[PDB]
This record gives sequence, C-alpha cells and structure tokens, in this order.
Amino acid sequence: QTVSLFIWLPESKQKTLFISTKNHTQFELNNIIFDVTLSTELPDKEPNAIITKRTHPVGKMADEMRKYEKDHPKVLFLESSAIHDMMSSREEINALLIKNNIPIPNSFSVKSKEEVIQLLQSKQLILPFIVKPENAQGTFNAHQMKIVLEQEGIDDIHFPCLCQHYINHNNKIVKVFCIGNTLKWQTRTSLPNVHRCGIKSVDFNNQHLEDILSWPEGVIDKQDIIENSANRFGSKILEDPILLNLTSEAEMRDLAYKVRCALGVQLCGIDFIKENEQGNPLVVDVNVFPSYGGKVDFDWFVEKVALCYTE
Ligand SMILES: O=P(O)(O)O[C@@H]1[C@@H](O)[C@H](OP(=O)(O)O)[C@@H](OP(=O)(O)O)[C@@H](O)[C@H]1OP(=O)(O)O
Ligand SMILES: Nc1ncnc2c1ncn2[C@@H]1O[C@H](COP(=O)(O)OP(=O)(O)O)[C@@H](O)[C@H]1O
Ligand SMILES: [Mg+2]
Ligand SMILES: [Mg+2]
Repeated sequence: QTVSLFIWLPESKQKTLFISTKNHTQFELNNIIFDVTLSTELPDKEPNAIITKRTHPVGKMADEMRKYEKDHPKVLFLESSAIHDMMSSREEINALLIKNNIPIPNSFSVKSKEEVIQLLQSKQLILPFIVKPENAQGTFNAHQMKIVLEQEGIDDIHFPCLCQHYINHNNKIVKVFCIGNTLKWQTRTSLPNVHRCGIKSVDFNNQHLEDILSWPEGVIDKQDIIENSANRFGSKILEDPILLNLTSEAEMRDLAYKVRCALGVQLCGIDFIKENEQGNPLVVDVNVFPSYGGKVDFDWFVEKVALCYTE
C-alpha cells in the first residue's frame, strides 16, 4: 500500500524546525510505502494527509487552509484548522484539561477586572497569579505575561485573559514533545520563585525573558538573581528531567497520552511544572506542532509522522 504525506510549512518554520530539508523522500515503514513531499504551498494533487502548522490565526495561510479542508474532506490534517483554533485559546485548552481531570494550577478565564476582583474577594483566585492572554499562539502579544503579586497589581491587565495561580516551581520546566505516541522530552529553566515583598506586579514577554533583569528588587531572591543573570534569565536547557528526579518516563507518557486524548491532537508540546519540584505534574501550556527542541532531523521527523499516521 502507498500513502502520500504532504508537509506544508513556510520557510520560517522549516528553518527553526529542521537541520536540513528534502523536497521529496520515499521510505517503507510497516509494509507501507510512504511518499513525503515538503512545500511552502498547498499540494496541487490531493495527498492522504497534510502535515502543517498554521503560522498565524488570521491571514492567507489560515484562509487557504480552511478552504482546502472544506473542499478536500478525505485529507487528514496534522494539524486541522479546528485543532489550531482550539489551541489558540487558553480558555478552550484549559477547559478541556479540566474536563479530562488533568492537573493544572488553578485557572480562570476572565473577561474583565470586575470578574478578577470577585475571584480574589471570594478566595478562589489565590495570589500570586500569572496573567496570560486569551490568544495563545502566533503573535508576540500572545506571550505577553503579567505576574500579579498583590490585589493592586490587577490595574493594567489586558483582557480577555487567563488568570492562573503562580506556582513556585524552583525554576525548572519539563517540556514533552509529541508526534503521536513518539515522545521527546527535556528540562529547561523557567521562571524564578517569586516573593511578595510589596511590589504589586511584574511583566515579561516569554520570548523576551531578559525583561526579568528589570524587575524591582525583592521579587526575586538575590541568589536566584546571581544564578540566572549571566544567561539573562533565558530559557536554558538543563539536565534530563528523569535524571533530575523531576519525573519518570512512565509519568510523561501517561500525561502526554491523556493530553492528546483530551485535546484530540497528535503533534503537540506540553509544558509542566511541579510545586517545589514535587507532587503532581501541573500542565501550564500545550502548544500545537512545536519546534521539538529546534533543528531536528528531517528523516526522523517524517518517519515518526508516518508511524503516527498508521496508528
Ligand atoms: O518548540 P518550543 O521550545 O516548545 O517553542 C515553541 C516554538 O517557538 C513555536 O514557534 P514555531 O517554531 O512553531 O514557529 C511557538 O509558537 P508561536 O510562535 O506560533 O506562538 C511556541 O509558542 C513555542 O512554545 P514554548 O516557548 O512554550 O516552548
Ligand atoms: N502557573 C504558573 N506558575 C508559574 N510559572 C508559570 C505558570 N504558567 C507559566 N509559567 C511560566 O511562564 C512561562 C510562559 O507561560 P506559558 O503558559 O508556557 O506561555 P506560552 O504559551 O507563551 O509559552 C512558562 O514557560 C513558565 O516559565
Ligand atoms: Mg510555554
Ligand atoms: Mg504556549
């Protein structure tokens, strides 16, 4: 049997994702011949599956994608407009995680300051909390965060947004990347433990972690400033999370399967932290079709996508 897989990615994504690329490749896996094509443009001829990350929620690619899906219903998408749309909403992601009993830090999707005030006053939302935009993917603004340390720190929040209790997790985050059942994982630095010293809020963009160098004195312990300032608080690779005793392979596989089932996604990245590095994994982010650690092997990627397709 033959299966055609078509990888539809802009050059920008191709460059961040792959060490190198091939326009066309053919291989056998589990008694099936796979023909794989890579292009920046949609296929002229209908494949069995299109493998794609939509670059931005709105624009030409989004429009082309929806039209193509409607007009070619037999083509499997990894991943579809509907999946990208859901994963562009922090509300929708977290609602599905909650519905499927996947631990997260306590989270509230809010549309206004009055709502935040009511959650604080009723002791549902506990300080400190991180404020994440409702829009989750494809813009600089999607990654613009505020940590609210005191009630007064709510004044400049951008709505709508997710308010999520801030967990002191000792500045380690576990990243689990999935191509279906195939996983790759790592530990990175994250954010420092924070202190409620009187400062009302601080801000950072997750793409510009050097913002943290400008936080007022007292929010971060002086030793944490010493340990992280040389790297400008950048997201740095650490030792393997199993070797660090942060998690186990079985835990990561279980969690990843649960998340994939909850969200109906095959190509994703899951971020989790642990309070004081102990206890349940707390999922803080799920991303569609991530970078897989960046600069991955093209042949590896396509074989694992084919395996996923068969399953
Ligand atoms: O692969 P990563 O390390 O999880 O980082 C991704 C990645 O940078 C991705 O961009 P792209 O490589 O798919 O173009 C980001 O998506 P957007 O820029 O479209 O929003 C993700 O936000 C990153 O996720 P994170 O930094 O949480 O790891
Ligand atoms: N509830 C939380 N408590 C503490 N730190 C958090 C929490 N949620 C996220 N973070 C930190 O903030 C960073 C950005 O949050 P994340 O949800 O991953 O946003 P993005 O989707 O922009 O990557 C994470 O990498 C982690 O360091
Ligand atoms: Mg993240
Ligand atoms: Mg994200």
